[PDB]
Amino acid sequence: PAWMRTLHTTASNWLHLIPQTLSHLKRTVENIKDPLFRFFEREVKMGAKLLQDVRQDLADVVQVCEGKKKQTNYLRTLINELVKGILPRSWSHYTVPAGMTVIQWVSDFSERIKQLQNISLAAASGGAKELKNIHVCLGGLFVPEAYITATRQYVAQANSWSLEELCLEVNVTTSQGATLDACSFGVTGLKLQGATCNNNKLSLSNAISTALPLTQLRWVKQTNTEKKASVVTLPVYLNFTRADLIFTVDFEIATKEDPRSFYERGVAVLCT
Amino acid sequence: FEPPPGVKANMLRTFSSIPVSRICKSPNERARLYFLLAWFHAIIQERLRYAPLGWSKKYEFGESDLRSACDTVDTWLDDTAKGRQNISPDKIPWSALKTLMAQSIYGGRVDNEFDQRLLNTFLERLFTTRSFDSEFKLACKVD
Amino acid sequence: ERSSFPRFYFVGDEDLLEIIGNSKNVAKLQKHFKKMFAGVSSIILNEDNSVVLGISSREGEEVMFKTPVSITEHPKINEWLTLVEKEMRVTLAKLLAESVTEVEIFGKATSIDPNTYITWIDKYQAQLVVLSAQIAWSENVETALSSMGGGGDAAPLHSVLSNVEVTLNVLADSVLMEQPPLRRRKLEHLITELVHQRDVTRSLIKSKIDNAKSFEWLSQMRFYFDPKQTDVLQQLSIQMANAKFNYGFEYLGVQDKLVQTPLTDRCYLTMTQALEARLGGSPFGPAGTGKTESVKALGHQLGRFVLVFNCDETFDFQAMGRIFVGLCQVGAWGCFDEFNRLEERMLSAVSQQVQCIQEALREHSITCELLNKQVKVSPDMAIFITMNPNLPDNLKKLFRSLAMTKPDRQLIAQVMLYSQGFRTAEVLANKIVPFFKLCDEQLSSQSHYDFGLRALKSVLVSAGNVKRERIQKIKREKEERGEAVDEGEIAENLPEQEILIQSVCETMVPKLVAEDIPLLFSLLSDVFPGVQYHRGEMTALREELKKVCQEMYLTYGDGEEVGGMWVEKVLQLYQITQINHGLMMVGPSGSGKSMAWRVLLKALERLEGVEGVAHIIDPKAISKDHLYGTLDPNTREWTDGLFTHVLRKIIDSVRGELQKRQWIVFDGDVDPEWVENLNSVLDDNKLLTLPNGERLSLPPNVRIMFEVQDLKYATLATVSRCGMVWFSEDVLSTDMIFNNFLARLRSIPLDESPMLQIQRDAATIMQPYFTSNGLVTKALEHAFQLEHIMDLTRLRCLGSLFSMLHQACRNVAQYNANHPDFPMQIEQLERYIQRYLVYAILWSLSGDSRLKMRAELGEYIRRITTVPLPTAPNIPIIDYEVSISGEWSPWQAKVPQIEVETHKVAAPDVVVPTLDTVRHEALLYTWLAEHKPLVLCGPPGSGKTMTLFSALRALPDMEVVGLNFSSATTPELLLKTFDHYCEYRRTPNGVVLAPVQLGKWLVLFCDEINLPDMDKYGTQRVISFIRQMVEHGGFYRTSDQTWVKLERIQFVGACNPPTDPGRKPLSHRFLRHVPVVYVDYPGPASLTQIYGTFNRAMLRLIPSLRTYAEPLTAAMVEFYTMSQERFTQDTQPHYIYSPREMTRWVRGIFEALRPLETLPVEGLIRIWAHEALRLFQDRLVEDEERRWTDENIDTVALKHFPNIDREKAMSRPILYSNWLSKDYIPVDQEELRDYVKARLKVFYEEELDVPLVLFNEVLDHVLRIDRIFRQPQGHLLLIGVSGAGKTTLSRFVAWMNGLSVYQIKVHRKYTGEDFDEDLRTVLRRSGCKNEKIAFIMDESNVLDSGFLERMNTLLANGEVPGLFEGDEYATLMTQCKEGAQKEGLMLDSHEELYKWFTSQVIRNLHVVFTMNPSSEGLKDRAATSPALFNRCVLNWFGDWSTEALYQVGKEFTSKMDLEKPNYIVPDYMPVVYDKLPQPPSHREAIVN
Ligand SMILES: Nc1ncnc2c1ncn2[C@@H]1O[C@H](COP(=O)(O)OP(=O)(O)OP(=O)(O)O)[C@@H](O)[C@H]1O
Ligand SMILES: Nc1ncnc2c1ncn2[C@@H]1O[C@H](COP(=O)(O)OP(=O)(O)O)[C@@H](O)[C@H]1O
Ligand SMILES: Nc1ncnc2c1ncn2[C@@H]1O[C@H](COP(=O)(O)OP(=O)(O)O)[C@@H](O)[C@H]1O
Ligand SMILES: Nc1ncnc2c1ncn2[C@@H]1O[C@H](COP(=O)(O)OP(=O)(O)O)[C@@H](O)[C@H]1O
Repeated sequence: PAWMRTLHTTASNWLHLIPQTLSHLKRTVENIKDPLFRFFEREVKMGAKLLQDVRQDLADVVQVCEGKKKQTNYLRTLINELVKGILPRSWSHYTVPAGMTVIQWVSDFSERIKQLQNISLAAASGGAKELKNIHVCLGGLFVPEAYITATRQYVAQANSWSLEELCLEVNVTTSQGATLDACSFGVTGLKLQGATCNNNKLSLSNAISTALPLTQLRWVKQTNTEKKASVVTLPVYLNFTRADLIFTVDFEIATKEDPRSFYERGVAVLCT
Repeated sequence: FEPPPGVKANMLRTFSSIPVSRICKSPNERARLYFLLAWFHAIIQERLRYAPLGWSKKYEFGESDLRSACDTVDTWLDDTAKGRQNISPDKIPWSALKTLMAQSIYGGRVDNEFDQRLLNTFLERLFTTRSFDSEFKLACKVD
Repeated sequence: ERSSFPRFYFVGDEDLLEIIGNSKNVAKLQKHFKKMFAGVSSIILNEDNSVVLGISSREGEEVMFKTPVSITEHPKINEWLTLVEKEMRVTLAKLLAESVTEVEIFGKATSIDPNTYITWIDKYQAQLVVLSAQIAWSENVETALSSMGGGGDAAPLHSVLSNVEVTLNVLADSVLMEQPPLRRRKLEHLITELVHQRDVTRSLIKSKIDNAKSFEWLSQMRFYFDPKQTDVLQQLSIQMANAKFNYGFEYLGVQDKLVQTPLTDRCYLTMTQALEARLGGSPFGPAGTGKTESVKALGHQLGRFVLVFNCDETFDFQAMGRIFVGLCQVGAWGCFDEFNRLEERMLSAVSQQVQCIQEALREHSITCELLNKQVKVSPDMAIFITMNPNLPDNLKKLFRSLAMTKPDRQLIAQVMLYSQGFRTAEVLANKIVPFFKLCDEQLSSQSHYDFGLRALKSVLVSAGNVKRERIQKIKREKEERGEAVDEGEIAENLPEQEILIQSVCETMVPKLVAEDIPLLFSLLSDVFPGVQYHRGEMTALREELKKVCQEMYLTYGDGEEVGGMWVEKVLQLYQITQINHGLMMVGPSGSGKSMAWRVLLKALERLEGVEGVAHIIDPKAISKDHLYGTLDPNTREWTDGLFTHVLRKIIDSVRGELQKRQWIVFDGDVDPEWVENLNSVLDDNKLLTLPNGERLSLPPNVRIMFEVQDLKYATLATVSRCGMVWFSEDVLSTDMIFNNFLARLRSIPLDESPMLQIQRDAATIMQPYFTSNGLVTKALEHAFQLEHIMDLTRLRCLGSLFSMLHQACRNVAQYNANHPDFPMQIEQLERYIQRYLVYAILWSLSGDSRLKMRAELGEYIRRITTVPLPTAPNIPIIDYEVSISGEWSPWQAKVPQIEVETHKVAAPDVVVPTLDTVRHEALLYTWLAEHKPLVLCGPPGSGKTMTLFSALRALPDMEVVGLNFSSATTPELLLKTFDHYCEYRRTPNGVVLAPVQLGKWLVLFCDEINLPDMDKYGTQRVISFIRQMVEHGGFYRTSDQTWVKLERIQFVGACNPPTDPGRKPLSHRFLRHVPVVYVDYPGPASLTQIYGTFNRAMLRLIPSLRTYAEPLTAAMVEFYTMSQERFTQDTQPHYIYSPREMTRWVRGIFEALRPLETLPVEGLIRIWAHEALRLFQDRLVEDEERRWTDENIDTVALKHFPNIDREKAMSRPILYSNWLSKDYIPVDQEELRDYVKARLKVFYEEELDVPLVLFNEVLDHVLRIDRIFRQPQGHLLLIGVSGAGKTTLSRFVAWMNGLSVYQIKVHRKYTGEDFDEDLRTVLRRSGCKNEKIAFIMDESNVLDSGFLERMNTLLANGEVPGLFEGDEYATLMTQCKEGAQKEGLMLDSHEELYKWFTSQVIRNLHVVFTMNPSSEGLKDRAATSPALFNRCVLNWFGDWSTEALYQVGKEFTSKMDLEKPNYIVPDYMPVVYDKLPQPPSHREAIVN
C-alpha cells in the first residue's frame, strides 16, 4: 500500500531529523547540593528517556515498514495515529498545545533535545557554576515553572535567605548588553503580545508580538513596599493557546498609559 | 441557524428577548441600567470570538447568565428604590451589581485569575455613576 | 405512612420495616437515628426506657430536652418521633438564646475572665457556641454601623474589632495548656471563627464603611436573632447578600469547622445566590480544592445535614434512588462528588432524576415523581454537583457554576496554626505552604507520595500536638526542678520552627524513598534556614524491641549496625501509629513489613502493659459484599461483613478489647473498589458507613493498616487519607535473613534433643558459608544475573534453600536412627553438609531455568567455592547427588533399568525412570517433606503432571486431588473442594479444617495455577487466596466470618510458562512462598532411553522383528527432533510438539501391531510411516510443509532402515483402515473408495441426501476422523474454510460407526442456561444410556467464552460437576443406578456410580469442534481454553485443492454434454489442473 511507503518515507525523514542521543549529567555531592543541577539533571533524564522511546518507536515503525516486524497492538495504534496525523499519546509526555500535529511536535522535540544537549555539554565542561550562567528558553524546557523555582532556591541558598521572603524582578535587556549578576538568570524566547518593552518600560503597540531579547530574572528581598500605580502584572503563558500559567511578571508602564487598557487588550508574555 | 455577529445585532437580540414592560418600570433609570447590561453582555460575548486574545478559553456566557444579571438588577433596584419614580444615579447600588456580576454571574465560569481581573476592569469601567452623564464613553478610540 | 413526618423517609425499606417491627424496642432504634441525624447518634432515656430525655452525639456531647418527650403518651412511632424532633429543635433554639445572652454579657467588655469563658464553652455545644459568637459579632457590627449612619463621626467600630482582639487573646492562652479533646475542638472552632471575624472587621475598618445597608457589609454572612419572635425556629435568620435562609436548628453534634478563606467566601456568596434564585450550584474544579467540604460547611452553617455521595465508576442506583428520595422528603441537602466519573448511561439517568427534582424545586418557587412514587419536596431542599475538568446538557440551564481553581493554603495554614496556639503563625504558614509545593514538585514522583492540602492539615495538627506535649514536658521538668510555673513563660521561650520541622519529619520521612531523604533536608534548609531538629530516641522501646527480637530470633541493631535500618523503620511505624489511625506499609515483598508490625505490636504489649490483638484480613480473596456486609435485595436483612463483624466485636467491648490495642491489618493488594468505603473511616471523622446506613464509630485503640506491596492502582484519595511508611528492599539485608534462618535452626527442633543437637552441629558447619560476602551471597548475586522462567525473588530462593537444608538435617537424623551402633561422626557430617549445601545452592538458585544457565551457575560456583567438587571433565554437579556417606555419586546409578510389560506400553500410569525423573523426584520428596507448596513450570506436556503424580502416589499418606483451574477460576472452587474432601471441627484453638480421612495429607494439585484471569487491577483472586492460606496458615469462613486454621492441607501447582499466550505471571508475594522447578522437555538421550524401553516391550509380540527395536526408536526420536526444530510455535499457534506426540506414536504402533500375529519389516515401516503422517503432518497448513514432512520421513526411513525396499514399505498410498479387513492392515485407495461409496449410497438412502463427490482428500479425512471416533474420548478440532465439509464428513462417520449426531440448535436467545441444559441432556444421553454421541460444535454455536470453559472442563475430566446438582443430581443418580443394574454392576454409593458415569462418558461421548482457519482466532482459542489444544487432536481440512475442484466439476457436470468434436487442441493450453490428460477434451477443458 502507498500509505505504508509514505509512512516509511516520513519515519526515515524524522529519524534523520531528530538528534541521536542525550547524555545524562554526572552526579556529585556538591552538584547534588546545588538545586539548579538537580533540576537540570531531572530535565536531562526525562529528555533522554523520551528521546530513546521515540527513536526506538520510529525504528520499530521502519522495521515494520520493511516488513521485517509485525504490527503489535502498541505498534498498530502508533501507526494508526501516524497515518491519521494525530499525536501519539505515548510520545506526548510534556505539555503541548492541543492543535499541534505530529510534524510540528517532532520539530519542537528536536529543538528541545538540541537545547538539552547544549546544556549537558556546558555542564560537563564546567559544573554548577557554569550551569548558572546558561541562557535557557522557558518554552524549550519541559517544566519551566520548575526552573523558576530552581532559580529561587539557588538565590535563597547562596545568600542564606528564606524562600518565602524572595520576590522576582524582570529586567528586559539585549543579550549583548546584559549583566550577569549573582541573582540574575538569563532567559530567551519570551515574546510580548500587545505591547513593546523598551528600557524595561511597556508601551502600547499594534504589533502582534514583540520578541524580548533577553529577560533577566532577579530574586530580591521583599521590600514590603506597595507596587506603584505604573506597575502592571502580566501573565507568562507557555504557548499561544494560553492554557498554562508559568508565573507572573511585573513591569512599569510608560507615562500616559492606562493599566486597564493593558488588561483589556490581553497583553501577555509567552514562552513560545 | 447562527446568531449574526455584531455588537449591534447582539444588543438588538438582547433587547428583543427582554419583555418591554420589565425594562419600563417605576424607576426611570432602570432602563438605562438594562441598556448598560446589554452592552456589557454584548461586549463579553463578542470577546469570545477572539478566544486566545479576548479571553483564555471559550466560556459559556449564554443567555442564562444574562437572565440572572437582569434578575439581580431587578431585585437590587426594587430594594434600593422602593417605589420611587426617580432615583439619583449615586443612590444606585452600583457596588452590589459589580460584585455580584464579578463573582456570582459571569464569574462562576471564570477560573483564570486574569480573566477575573479583566471582568472586574470591564465592570468598574461600565457600571458606575459616571455612566449617567452624557459625556460617558462606552468605548474609547474605536477608530 | 412516611408521608406524615417525612424525616424518617430518609431511610430505606429495611429500616422502615425494622422500626415498625421494633417500635416498642426503642433501644433498637438508635441505628435509625444514626442514619438520619447528622450528629445525633443516640437518644438519652431513663432506666424505664419510656421517656426521651435528650439526644447524644457520636463524640459524647449530649443535649437534655427542656421538656422530655414521653413515648408512653404517644405509642405511635411517627408521633413520638415528630415530638422528639420538634423538642430537639426548640431546645436547641432555647440553648442558643441562653448562650447568645451569655456571650452578649461577655460582649462589650474591656477584658474577659478565662474561667467564665471556659465555663460558658463547656455549658453549651461547639456548634451552639460558634453560632452564639457569630450572632453577637453580627449584632455588634450592626450597632456600630447604625451609630456610623450619621457619617463623618467617631468610630467605636474599632472597639468592636478590639473586643474581638481581646477575646482572641484569651483563646490564645486557653489552647496552650492541656484541655479535654472536646473542649479542644470547641476552642479550635471558636478561634477559627474569631479570626475570620477579626479579618472581616479589619476590612470594614479599612473600607471606612459607615452605612448598615452598604453592600460591603451586606455581602458578609450575617446572623440575626429575634427573641421577640413567637416561633423559636424563625428566631434565627441567616441573611447574606439578598439571600435569606432560616436556620435548620438540627443537631450537628461536633463537626470539623471550615476556615473561611476568600475563596470559601466567594463560594458562600455564589451558592447562596443560586439557592435564592431556586437552582443548585456546581462548584467545578480540580480534585482536592475543598469543593465538597465547602458545600458541607455551607450546609452545616445553615444547620443542615449534607449527604455527600461518591460518584465512582462502580455506583449503585437503587440505594441512590432511596437515599435521594429520602433527602427530598427530608429537605436536607445532597452533594455529588466527581459527577464526571459516572458511566455515560449512569450519568444520563442520574441527570434526568436531578432534572426532575430541580424542576419540582423551581415550580415550588408540592410533590414530584420519584421511583414511581409521589415525593414531597421541601422548599429547603438543595442540590450541589461538584465536577472535575462539563455539566450535562439537560442541566446546564438549571445550575449555576463556580470555580474552585485554587484553595487558599497560605491562609489555611495560618488560621489553623493560630488555632493550635502557635505564635508567629504567619511566618510559619508562609514557610510551610511553599515547602509542600516544593515537596510536590521537586521530590521524585511516587505512587505513595502525597503533598496535598489534607497532608498539610494533618501535619499542622500533629505539630500542635507535638507543641502541647513539649509544653507538658517542660512543665513537668519545672515541677521537678523548682516551682515557678507559668504557661506563658514556657510558650514565649519555646522554639516553633523546630516544632514544625519535627512534625514535618515525623509525618513525611517514613514515606520517603532512600534517595529522597537528603532532598527533603535540603528543602528544609531552603525553607527553614539555620534551624535543625534531632530525633528523640525511644530507649525503652529500643530495649523492648531488642528483647522481642531475641525472643522471635530476629536480628536487632542500632544505627549503622546490621538491622539498624529495620529498627528505624519500626520506630517510624510506631510514630505513625501514634499520630495516625490509618497506616499503610508500602514496599516490595520481602522487606519485613509483616514482621516489622508484629514485632512492634509485641514490644508495645510488653512495654506499655496493654496487650495487643491483631486481625489479619485479606480483602481481595474475600468478596467485597462479604467484606463489608450484605443487604438482601428482598428480605432486607443486614449481615455484617468480615471487617464490619470485627469492628462491631471491638466496639461491643465484650472481653475488654477497648482496653486492648486492636490492629486490623489489611494484608493484600488494594484497589479502588473496597477501600472506597474505607475512605469514610480513614478521615478525621473515623466512622464506618454501611449501605443500610448504620454507622459505627471507630474506637481510638483501633488502627487500620494496609500491608500492600505496590500502590500503582490505588487512588490519590486513599493515599492522602492515611499515613505512609515505605519499606525498601534494602531494609531487610541478606545477612539478616541468614541470621534468622540460623537462629531458628539452632533453637527450634525440625520435628516440632538429639536432632536439635544435629541441627546445631549443621548450623556450626554452614556458619562460614552463611557469613556476609560468603558463598551463598555471591551465588545469589550471580543467580540474579541469570534468566529464570519466572520472576526471581530473593526470599523465594532463600526459602527453598532453607527448606532443602532442613531436609539435609532430616536425612542426617534418619541416618543416625538407622545406625545406632555408629552415629555419623563429625568429619563425615561436615563433608555431607558441605556437599549437600553446594548441591542445595545449585538446585535452589537455578532450579527454575534452562540447563544452560544451570551449567553456568555450576561453573561459577565451582570457580568461587572451596568445597570439594566432582572431578567430572564435562558433567555438571547437577547430575551428581550427595550420598548419605558425604560423597558425590552420579544420579545415573540411582536410575534403574526397568522393562515395562508388553500390554503396558504407553500406558498412562507407567513412568520410565531417567535422569530428569529421578532428580525431580528427589526435589519433590524434599519440598513435600516440609509441606512447602511448589510449582512445576514447563512447556506443555514435558512430563510435569505425571512426574508429580508418580511422586505423590509413591508417598503413602498424601492423597491427591486434582483441580483444573480455568480462566474463570474463583475461590469458590477451593471452598467446594475443601467441603468435599475436608470438614470443619471445633477445637480449643478454634475451628479447624481437616481432611475427613485421618492421618492423610491432602495435596490439592492445581493443573493450571497461572491460567486464572487477573482483575483490571492486576490481581488474581485464587492466587491471593492460596497465598493467604499458605502464609497465614488458614483463611476466613464467610458464612460466619471466622478464622479457619488449615490442618493436614497442602497445595501443589503446575503451569506453563507465563510467557506463553493466555498465561499471567504470578504475584511476587505468592512466588516468595513457592519454589518453582522448571521441567524442560526430555533430552534426546532421555527420549531414546524411555522409548527404547517402550519399543522393546512393544515388539515382544513379534519376536522375528525384535532386533529392530533399537534403530526404530532412534528413528522415532530422530525425525521428531527436526519436527520440534522445523514447525516452531512462531509459524502457527498449533505448531507445538512434545513427548506426548511420541507417546501417541508408540500407542498407535502398538494398537496397529496387537491384532497381527506376524509381520515383516516393511509392514512395520509402513505402520510407522502411517503414524508419523497421522501425527506430524495433518497439523500442517502449507503444502510445502507437508512435502518437507514426507521427504524427511522418507530420508529417516532410509537412514535407519537401509536394507529395505522403498516401493513397498513407503508406498505413496498410505491408507490404513479396518473397514474392509477385520484388522488394521493397509488398504488400497481404490477399494476403500468403492466401499465408502457404497456406504455413501446407503447414507443417501437413509440420512440426508446431499451428493458428495469422492476426491482423494475425503478418503484421508474420513479415515482420520473415524480413527478419532474409534479411540475412547476421541475429540477433534476440525479446522477448515466453511463449506469444505467438516460437518458433512463428521455426520457421515458418526452414522457409519453408529454414533448419533447431536448438534445444539443455537439462536440469539440461546443463553448459558440453555447450553448447560443441553450438556446435561447429552451427558444423560451418553452415560446413562451407553449410547455413543458425536457432539457437533461450531464456533458459531459459541456465543460466550463460558461455553468454552465448560467444554474445557468436560474435555479435561470427561465430565463437569457444575451441570448436575441437587434434584438434577439425584435424578442422575437414579438413572445411573438403573443403567448399572441393566449392565450388571451393583453399586450403592453416589461416588462409585458417579465414577462409573464418568467412565461411560469418557468411553462413549465424542465432542468435535469445527472452526474456520483464523490463525489469530486460533491463538485466542488456544489461550482462552487450553483443553482444545491440550488433548484434542486437530486436523487441517483447509480448502479443496485443484484436484478436488477438478473432480467436483467433472462429477457434477457429468450430466450435461459438453462433447464438441469441432474442438481443436490449442498450441498453448492454460493448464491449471495438475493431472490434466495430455489431449484436453472439451469437457476436460471446461472443467479446467
Ligand atoms: N529484623 C529481621 N532480622 C532478620 N530476619 C528478619 C527480620 N525481619 C524479618 N526477617 C525475615 O525476613 C523475611 C521477611 O518476612 P516478612 O513476612 O516480614 O516479609 P514482608 O516484606 O513483610 O513480606 P510480604 O509482603 O510477603 O508480607 C522472613 O523470612 C523473616 O523471618
Ligand atoms: N478552606 C478550605 N478550602 C479548601 N479546602 C480545605 C479548606 N479547609 C480544609 N480543606 C481541605 O481540603 C481537602 C480536600 O477537599 P475536597 O473537598 O476533597 O476537594 P475536592 O472537592 O476537589 O475533592 C479536605 O481534606 C479539607 O480538609
Ligand atoms: N519419564 C517418562 N516416563 C513415561 N512417560 C513420559 C516420561 N516423560 C514424558 N512422558 C510422556 O509425556 C507426556 C507428558 O504429559 P503430561 O505430563 O501429562 O503433560 P502436563 O504435565 O502438561 O499435563 C505423557 O503422556 C508421557 O507419556
Ligand atoms: N466431499 C464432498 N463432495 C461434495 N460436496 C461436499 C463434500 N463435502 C462437503 N460438501 C458440501 O458441503 C455442504 C455442507 O458443508 P458443511 O460441512 O456444513 O461446511 P463446514 O465445513 O463449515 O461444516 C454440503 O451441501 C455438501 O454439498
